[PDB]
Amino acid sequence: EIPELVPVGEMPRNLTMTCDRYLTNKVIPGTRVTIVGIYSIYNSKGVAIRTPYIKILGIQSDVETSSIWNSVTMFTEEEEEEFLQLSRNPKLYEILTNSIAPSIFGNEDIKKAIVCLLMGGSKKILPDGMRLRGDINVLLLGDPGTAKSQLLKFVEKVSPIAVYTSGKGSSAAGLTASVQRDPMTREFYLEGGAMVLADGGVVCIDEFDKMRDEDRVAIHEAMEQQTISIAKAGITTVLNSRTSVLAAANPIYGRYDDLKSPGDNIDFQTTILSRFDMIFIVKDDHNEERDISIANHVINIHTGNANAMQNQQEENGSEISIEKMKRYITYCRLKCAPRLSPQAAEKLSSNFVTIRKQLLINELESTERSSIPITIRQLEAIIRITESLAKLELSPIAQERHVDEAIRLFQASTMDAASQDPTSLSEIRRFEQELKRRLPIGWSTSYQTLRREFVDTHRFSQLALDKALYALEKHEYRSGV
Amino acid sequence: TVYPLHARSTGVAARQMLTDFDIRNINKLSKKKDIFDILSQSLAPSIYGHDHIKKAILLMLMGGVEKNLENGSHLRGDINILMVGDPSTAKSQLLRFVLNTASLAIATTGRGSSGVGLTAAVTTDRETGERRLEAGAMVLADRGVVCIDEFDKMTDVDRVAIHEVMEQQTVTIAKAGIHTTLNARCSVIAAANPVFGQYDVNRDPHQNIALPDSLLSRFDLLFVVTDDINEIRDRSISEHVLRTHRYLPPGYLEGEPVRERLNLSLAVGEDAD
Amino acid sequence: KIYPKLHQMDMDKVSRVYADLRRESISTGSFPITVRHLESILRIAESFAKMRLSEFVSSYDLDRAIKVVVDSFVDAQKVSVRRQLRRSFAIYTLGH
Amino acid sequence: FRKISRDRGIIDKIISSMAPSIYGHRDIKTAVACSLFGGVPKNVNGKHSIRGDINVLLLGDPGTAKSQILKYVEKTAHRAVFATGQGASAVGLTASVRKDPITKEWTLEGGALVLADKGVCLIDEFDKMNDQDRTSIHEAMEQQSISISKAGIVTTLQARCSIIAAANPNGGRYNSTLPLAQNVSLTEPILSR
Amino acid sequence: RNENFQNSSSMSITPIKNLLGRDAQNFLLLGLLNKNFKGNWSLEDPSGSVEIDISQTIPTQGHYYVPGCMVLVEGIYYSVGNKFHVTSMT
Ligand SMILES: Nc1ncnc2c1ncn2[C@@H]1O[C@H](COP(=O)(O)OP(=O)(O)OP(O)(O)=S)[C@@H](O)[C@H]1O
Ligand SMILES: Nc1ncnc2c1ncn2[C@@H]1O[C@H](COP(=O)(O)OP(=O)(O)O)[C@@H](O)[C@H]1O
Ligand SMILES: Nc1ncnc2c1ncn2[C@@H]1O[C@H](COP(=O)(O)OP(=O)(O)O)[C@@H](O)[C@H]1O
Ligand SMILES: [Mg+2]
Ligand SMILES: [Mg+2]
Ligand SMILES: [Mg+2]
Repeated sequence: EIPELVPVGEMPRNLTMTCDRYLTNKVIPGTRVTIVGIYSIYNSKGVAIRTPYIKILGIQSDVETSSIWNSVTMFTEEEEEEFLQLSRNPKLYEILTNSIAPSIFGNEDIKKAIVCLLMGGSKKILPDGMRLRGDINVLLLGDPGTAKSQLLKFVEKVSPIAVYTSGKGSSAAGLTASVQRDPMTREFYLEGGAMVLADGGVVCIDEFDKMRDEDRVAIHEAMEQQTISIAKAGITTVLNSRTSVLAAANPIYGRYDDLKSPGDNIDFQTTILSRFDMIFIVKDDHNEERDISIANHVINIHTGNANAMQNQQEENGSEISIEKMKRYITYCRLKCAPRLSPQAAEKLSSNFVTIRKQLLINELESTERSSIPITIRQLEAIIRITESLAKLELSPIAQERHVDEAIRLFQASTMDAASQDPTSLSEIRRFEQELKRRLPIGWSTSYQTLRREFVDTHRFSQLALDKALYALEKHEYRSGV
Repeated sequence: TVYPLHARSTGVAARQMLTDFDIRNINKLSKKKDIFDILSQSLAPSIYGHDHIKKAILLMLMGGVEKNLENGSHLRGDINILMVGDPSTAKSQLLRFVLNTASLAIATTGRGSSGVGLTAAVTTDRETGERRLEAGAMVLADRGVVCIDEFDKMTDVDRVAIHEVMEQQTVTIAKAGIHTTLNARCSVIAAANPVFGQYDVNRDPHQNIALPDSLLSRFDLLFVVTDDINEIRDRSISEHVLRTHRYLPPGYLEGEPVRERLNLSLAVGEDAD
Repeated sequence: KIYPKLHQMDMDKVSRVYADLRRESISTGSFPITVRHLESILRIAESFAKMRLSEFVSSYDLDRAIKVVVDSFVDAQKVSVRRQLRRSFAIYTLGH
Repeated sequence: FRKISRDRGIIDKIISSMAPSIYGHRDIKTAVACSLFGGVPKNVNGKHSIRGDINVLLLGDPGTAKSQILKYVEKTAHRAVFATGQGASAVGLTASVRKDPITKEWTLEGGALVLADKGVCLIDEFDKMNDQDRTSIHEAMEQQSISISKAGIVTTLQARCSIIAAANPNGGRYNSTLPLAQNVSLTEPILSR
Repeated sequence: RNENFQNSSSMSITPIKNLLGRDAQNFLLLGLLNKNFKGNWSLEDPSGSVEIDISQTIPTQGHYYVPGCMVLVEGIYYSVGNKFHVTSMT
């Protein structure tokens, strides 16, 4: 009964219906429908009371959403033509970027990553028994109260192919698919869990950190295989899991704690991080001027008089009817699948091994192995490039490598904020302090001392002096004036 | 009439056909010593390196002779290999490749299955009306190659159950009212991650994996996969992935969406053959 | 029936408020200040205006809301910094 | 009410009005009264929304009328609920499903926070109650709605309730020199929300 | 264009990034010569920069050579040594 009606304190009553051959199977459960059918009564087998039901003469969708898209273009050639025109115009990429997460005040590269993930990485089926894994799951780490859960909810509202959930709200057993005993069959049947629903959909879930870890281990395997293999209770069913999971974990003590050891920071096991293949950070912005500007934005969206003008400003140019954004996203993920690396090949042949070499650089800065967390990051990154080029789709069209380079840079520094040390930046800060404790008082000045000690620092230069300057640079005519 | 076709991707119901042409083929290579290495290379063509690992999995695939004795003691010819590897070491895909390569291919993960369910469920069935035997994997395991992933995560009761039942290759199933003993001889591959994210040499291997040596000794091969990275080998892996990625699947339009269709196989029954 | 509306508001007053909120969480006795805290201040202003019962929010009633929230924050601090912070916010307190 | 509204000093009278039987506590009275009035709900683009309800965090020494303050609060905001804190749990307060042998299927059990929805939510003894339940409450309050997917029940219930948590300082006495987080035995994220 | 003229083309330059992937292999390079802050002579291109081993290096006698100039060079890189052991410098 009418989820909007919300009868206060009344359990929602349900009535049975019947459909005819040209009415049956039109709509799925969990979808609202405006019905026109005769009120109907029959005896279930309590005096003179009989089962109330409805015999339907017409079916209309209250949700109004079209049925399972069988590629029949209700948008027709016209709407998809302007969709391609938006793909033709590279500026529309930033339009979609800005439009996502209204009132967020920035985080544009984050929104770009979100758009790319929602866009769907292409699953390639090799002639071998293997098959390239298309979808990816993005990890959300950072300080609380930073619209992260808000952004997750917004994204899920944008794309209903999956369902927003929360860790505690989702049953710990069978998160992907729970096993339940049917009332009329004592056998525990397989009930579709969230990632069954999330399969074929980009899914956002809350409170990853708050969730018990043990079953979250069962999630990484399912997303890795893109299926869900169950042999529990003597039932060997395997169900596909084509989903893009958006994490929600405030790493430790709420805040991101970037200036602390990643093991302390990331309560999740680093194997889970690698298997989910994505990494991301929300840090403390500071920037009191930017904080002022954020306050302006938040009040503007908060006060209806101002809210309206930002609403129309976003709508005319950028927010462009979020619903038909979702429609275009469906059409253009249909446009993903045809080809995702025509323009890549030549430039990627260099940049792939390039990023591999920067990963080698990273292990060079992370001598002593910097503990377990940093070792597998190179492997998750090499898989990350392969999946993330498809994630970026070639952009709306044919712009894969030139932006994937920047995105890989963003991820590299993302991990470096946590992979610089096993206290993280605090240890290199201590290193640059125990460096500078001689620089002014001794250690000569003006690179002459660097030309003097260790015989022009040559032995010190390759590793020790590089570690020195990497710590020094942060504390030590184009933008200001 | 019924045509059983349970082979993956609609194959030959896991029943490989045979011709005298094919019979005389291969054999001349079998005389050549390199044939074993060629077969090893053929395995996991999507993966780069791990040649010794590929030889090990090849040896896995071929089935040993179950030596029998005039007593309760019957020697097992099954091949059991345990492997520990870092995440994303392709071993999961490796297990998957063994799966799609094997005929029976009973595979799951440590969290994938319930140990009692896979071994034996002695619950009743309502239609039957009395207590039923329901072996999720065990009865499926016997007479076929089987796999297990992330056995470190596997329920410890299942671990102790598999212990000595994979050594004796038979399960008594004397639990509850039913006491019939059913044989469970099969070849099993184990792929469990280290307790630490990656195997640390400073840590002991049994420090790196908490799985006890109980039946861990009863693995015909033991393997450690470490994702250490070297410029030459890193370039090798990268180039392999580059070849695998830009490669359009066989035929099809270059700008064509993935089909993975039903294949509309008209041939059914002896037509399918 | 009463639904006060923020039709009139003091943008930059709230701006300087959140600015002062910053570089205080650095104190060991100070909890972090976030955006949801600012939204809290806004909803406290709404609650005050509903308490005033006018269908339109009053700027000075919103000012008392600011005062209440900032006083709560100051009380949340360690007493050692609390005095310095109260002197700092005194430029805001008198306006109430 | 209109006539008193145009009368000035109404706000101070209301502050004096809330829990008069608790002498003093002028700031506390102000806070609880304005929570009773509650903020204006805000929604953006239909989907993006801002809660109109106020979550009051209270730290009180034992015997400081906190439960009685809550009792005065209730019966004043009509729709009201009481959370014993320790008595309720993650399932009990937020959203509960009950297996129903008479009907033979799993059935929804009234989540006390759903009872909180549409009205004021009283919370007591919260600083002593279970932490996993606390995280469940965090989740529920973040969206002003409780989403539950278990036992075949995937329902989600709106939870619009102004909540007021009751807490005792570490040892029952707050140390002003001590930082609040050290004076608080609970998590940082909850005080943030 | 000149390498197309030399041979459809003569030996081709190898992206600095593609260099270090193999140690003992010889390659053709084109990049800007400058002093590396390590102290070695570095050849730099948009893809990156490589320190150049000035030893075992024969200049082309027809041209001057000063820092801050482009150059076509042939040699081994020695990824372990990380300095391009250029043989002929043109
Ligand atoms: N940069 C921002 N721009 C706009 N609003 C923001 C920003 N950061 C935080 N907010 C607001 O602060 C609220 C707090 O975020 P929530 O939606 O509660 O979830 P969250 O940010 O993940 O918080 P946690 O970590 O779950 S306690 C958001 O809903 C936004 O309204
Ligand atoms: N040597 C390799 N060659 C090719 N791909 C590899 C190699 N090692 C790992 N991978 C890739 O790593 C990804 C994850 O492998 P997976 O089977 O999940 O790892 P694990 O061995 O830890 O179980 C796959 O896409 C796989 O192709
Ligand atoms: N300012 C006050 N005026 C009147 N009664 C008060 C005041 N402060 C505390 N009390 C009394 O303290 C008693 C204890 O209240 P309660 O909330 O149950 O205590 P606790 O602090 O242990 O939770 C109440 O009966 C209340 O009347
Ligand atoms: Mg959250
Ligand atoms: Mg694996
Ligand atoms: Mg009390």
